[PDB]
Amino acid sequence: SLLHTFWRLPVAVFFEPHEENVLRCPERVLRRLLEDAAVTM
Amino acid sequence: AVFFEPHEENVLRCPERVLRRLLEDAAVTMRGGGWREDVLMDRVRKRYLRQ
Amino acid sequence: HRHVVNVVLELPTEISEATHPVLATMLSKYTRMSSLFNDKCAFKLDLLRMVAVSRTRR
Amino acid sequence: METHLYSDLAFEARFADDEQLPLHLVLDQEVLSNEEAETLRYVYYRNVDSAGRSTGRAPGGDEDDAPASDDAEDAVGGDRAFDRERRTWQRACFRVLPRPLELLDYLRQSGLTVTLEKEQRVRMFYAVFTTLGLRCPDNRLSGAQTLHLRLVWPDGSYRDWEFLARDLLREEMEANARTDEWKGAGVSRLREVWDVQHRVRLRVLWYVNSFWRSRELSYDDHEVELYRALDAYRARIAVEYVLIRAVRDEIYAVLRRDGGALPQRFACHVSRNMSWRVVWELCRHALALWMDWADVRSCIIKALTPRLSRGAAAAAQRARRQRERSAPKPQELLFGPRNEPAEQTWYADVVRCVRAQVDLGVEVRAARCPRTGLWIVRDRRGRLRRWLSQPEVCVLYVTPDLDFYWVLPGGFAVSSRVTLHGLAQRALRDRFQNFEAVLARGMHVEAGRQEPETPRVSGRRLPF
Amino acid sequence: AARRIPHFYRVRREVPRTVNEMKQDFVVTDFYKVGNITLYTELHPFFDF
Amino acid sequence: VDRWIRHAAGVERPQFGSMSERNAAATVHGQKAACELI
Amino acid sequence: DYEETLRLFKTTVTSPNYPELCYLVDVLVHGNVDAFLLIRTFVARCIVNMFHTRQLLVFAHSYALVTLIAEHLADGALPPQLLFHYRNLVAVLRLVTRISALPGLNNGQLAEEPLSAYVNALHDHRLWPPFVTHLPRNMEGVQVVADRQPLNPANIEARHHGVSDVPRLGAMDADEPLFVDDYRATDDEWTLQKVFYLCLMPAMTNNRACGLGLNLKTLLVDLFYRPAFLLMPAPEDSIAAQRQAVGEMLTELVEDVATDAHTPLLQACRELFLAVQFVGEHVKVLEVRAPLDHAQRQGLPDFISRQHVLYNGCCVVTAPKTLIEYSLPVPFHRFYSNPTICAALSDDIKRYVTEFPHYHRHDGGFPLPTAFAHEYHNWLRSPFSRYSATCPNVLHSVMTLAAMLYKISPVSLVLQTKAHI
Amino acid sequence: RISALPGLNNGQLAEEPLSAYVNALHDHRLWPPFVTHLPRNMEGVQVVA
Repeated sequence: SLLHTFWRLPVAVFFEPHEENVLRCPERVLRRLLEDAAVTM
Repeated sequence: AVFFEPHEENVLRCPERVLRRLLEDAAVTMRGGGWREDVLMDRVRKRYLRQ
Repeated sequence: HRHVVNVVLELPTEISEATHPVLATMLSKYTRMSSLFNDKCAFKLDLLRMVAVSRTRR
Repeated sequence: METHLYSDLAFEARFADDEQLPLHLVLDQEVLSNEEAETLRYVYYRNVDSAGRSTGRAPGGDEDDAPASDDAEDAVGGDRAFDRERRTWQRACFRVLPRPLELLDYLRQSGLTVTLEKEQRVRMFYAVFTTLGLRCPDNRLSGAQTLHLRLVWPDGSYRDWEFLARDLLREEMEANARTDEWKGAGVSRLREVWDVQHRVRLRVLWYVNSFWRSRELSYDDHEVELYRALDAYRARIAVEYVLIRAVRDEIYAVLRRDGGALPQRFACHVSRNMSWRVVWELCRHALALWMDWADVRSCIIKALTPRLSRGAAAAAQRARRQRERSAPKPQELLFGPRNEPAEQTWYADVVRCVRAQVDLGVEVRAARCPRTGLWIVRDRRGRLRRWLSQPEVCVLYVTPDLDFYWVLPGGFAVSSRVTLHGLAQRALRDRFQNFEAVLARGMHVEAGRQEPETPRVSGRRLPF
Repeated sequence: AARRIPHFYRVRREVPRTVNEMKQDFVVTDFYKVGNITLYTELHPFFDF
Repeated sequence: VDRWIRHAAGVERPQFGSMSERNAAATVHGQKAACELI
Repeated sequence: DYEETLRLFKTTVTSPNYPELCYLVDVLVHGNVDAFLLIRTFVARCIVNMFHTRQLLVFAHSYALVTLIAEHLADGALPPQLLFHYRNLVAVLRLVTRISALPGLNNGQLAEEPLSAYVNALHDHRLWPPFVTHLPRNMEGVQVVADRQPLNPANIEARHHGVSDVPRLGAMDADEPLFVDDYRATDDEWTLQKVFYLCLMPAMTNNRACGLGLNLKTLLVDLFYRPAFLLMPAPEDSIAAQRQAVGEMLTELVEDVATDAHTPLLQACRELFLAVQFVGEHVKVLEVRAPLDHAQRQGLPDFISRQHVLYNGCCVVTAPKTLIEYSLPVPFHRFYSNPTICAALSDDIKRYVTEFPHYHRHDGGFPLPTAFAHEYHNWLRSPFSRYSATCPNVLHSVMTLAAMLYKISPVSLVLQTKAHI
Repeated sequence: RISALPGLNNGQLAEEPLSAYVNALHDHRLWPPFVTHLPRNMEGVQVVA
């Protein structure tokens, strides 16, 4: 499940509209989406 | 904060291979039915059966 | 007749086709529609509206 | 009135070669909008028989089999089949009256004498007049014959309405100076007719002084001919959807081929502590939702449309010939002329599982960014659209070629091709071949320049 | 839709506030100020651009 | 709370001294000042 | 002077002790006249006994139960002050439809529409009220879309009472067939219904009202399925004998609203059972599609108008306490979308509100479903809800809800300036 | 109704609503001095006996 990266160390960003950030959905929203995908069908 | 950078070699491994088994079992139950041709065809054929 | 009463309509045995003539007329109108016998509620509302419309003073 | 009488006499003129009988038609706001009616350039229509091939191509067989060949150099069959498909359609007469009106009132304002069986008050928002000639091969006529309509705006768009001739001649054949006698006799009845898909109805007229009334054709509607005409219409519709079937089985093949460890081909920052079991589960739930919402207006159909053009095949051969060459020699670079793929227009399928709203046709300009840049997907305005950050989306990317990307959120992608070899060729053209521009009023003579304003015969102004 | 009304509310996300509703939380004396955002969509008295 | 205050004031994010407030587009009234005492 | 009737209306709509059978009887009767003449004495007792035990008025929430009472209970079946209240309410409706149009300047038609149909949208037949009973007589431009395609073919509507047609009962929840009662609604009662569901209700409820949908087909198979209604002459040893006979639901449902000294419980239950044969259908939300009139069609001629209305339903004012097992909540308009009623009715909308507590408002800001959120396609934009939030409970608030519906056509400009307005 | 500001309150800043900041009568930090049922959300308040 866990990815296999290339760099050993992660870095920081500056929140531009140019750098392609990853999603900000910490612990509650992803549980909300999995409950959503469970109850959609 | 904490973010990795988009290299080429970084991949995403299999999700403990049982979910990919679920994708295959979704394919084999997708294969029977769901063409979307037949709904249009029996719609137009019931239209020409009603006229 | 007996089928549409027993498995479709699910009526009690204290009432039969002799004591209720409207149901006896409605057996021949039910049996000509063999389809939708999985549906049981719409037939119950049909019997309910027939026994309601019969018991008027006009 | 203006096109009906003229094209009636014109089909009387040209009746000897191709026995086309006129169908005098009018359309309304149900067919198209007012803006679409104000700038409608010209109309194309096609006669296609009960066997379902054409009226332009060969009677027995064609050089349009050998299903797809999956090539880039020919890429359908070359442009000879494009010339064939141009020769199928015909350019019928055309006239727009963009003003609200009552039709029988308007024929009363002209010289036409109207009498129906019962007064039907028809009131629509504008009027566009069109005549169609369906071609009876012999004197006899087959009921399971079907027609096609094409409405062309100057941007290059098209809309296809198709219907059988059975509903056009159902009630009519069962009951059944020249410009001065035509007004005096006039119309007999008005009849609305839906298409084969019941998405649009339209009204037809019937004049008694037409030369159709004295031809004495014969009409028959055999059920096995109707059975095969829907089967030919089945494959005509199915050319769009079994291509979507061909995309989905390709994904299930390559994922079983790879084994579930798919790589990255798109630039996204990621986060390791974020769970990925939730991400894989939203792949399966959303992938079927794309098939539930499949349509002709999709990215993979827009990927093919530049390839089925006139100068597409020779330019595609010029692309590989520029690549597959030697390195420039030292004698070349000092005295030869200066020798020339920065960004490409990709089309995208954006699906979203949080709200089940899926966007089908999306312009994307994508390019290689520097420093081992995999791929980055900008908009037309450099917006760097940033949907693939979110967990709620999955996106599919196609190229102008048949290369294909299915991208997970976090920019992890599946690189495969598009197989169309199961699709035959003659149904691949007639659905979405890129048709060429034909010169009309206000068009430049030489191929492309600063084009002037549109004609726009509209009702906001006077005609003049 | 008559069955999918509660299907709309299974998802726990909010809907973003539209532009015309954002024209109503301004008092009659500061709607012309620069602190307003939606003035660039107020272009004609007869339409809602 | 910071990203909502700045969208309620209109000011920009934090990007010896500097020319912070760049000059206006046009002026018919000269220069300006108004301070505050709560 | 209409202050006492409007005060009774305010204290009977916002009050949380509305009797639950009121919502049942309107979807039971559908405003059919011969249906209502069967229930005339029952409605008379339901007015007078409930009014004497509780000072609020009955049947104010539905339009069809108001004009039917004010017309066919004029035989002195009620005390005179109650019929004075109903007559004054319908006189308020006629007073506010006197004001909406311009009677000083209306004579003759213009491109098949009346001259009043351009000056104000409240007389125009393209506008449809959110709880429609019959079908309007004027449907020349407007199209009604049920599932995918508009039903401009006129052959997907038919219904018969007395012949007991079971295929409309079996596919009642199927949406492509729908069944009208074949009585076209003429323009005056159409205008009055539009006023009563667009002006007099939301000014007097401050959008506390809501719309629900009663799952009537499932509700009848366990309510009137006792043999005490089946075996009837065309007991009364104790009260508990009748309670055991009619079942527990009608005993707490019709406990005081129809039980008198002269009429028992079971006889009144048979009196309500007398008119089940006008059954109707399930609730189905209808999206109409109407291009504007030829005055307003000058700019943006291809602009269609989305406008969601509801068929065979009930405009309710509080949460019913015991009908929660057979009710489906339908927030569809910006009016009648109150999350208090939907949260007390459903469980998932209550979960949505207890997750986002700020969505408990009333001024239209409650999120509608995305089948209904066409805010730039409706006829009633967000300032109507914003005004109906903070409006006072005065007749002039209903008057300004009428007068905020003057159209912005060029000829409406000409008309409303030629009265120096 | 007069405690909150109904013309302006929507959205949120934390997961508490925007009306929970403008007044003290709309946030769960302030407890009424006679409690019979314990409230729903106690993400900030810790109880002590």
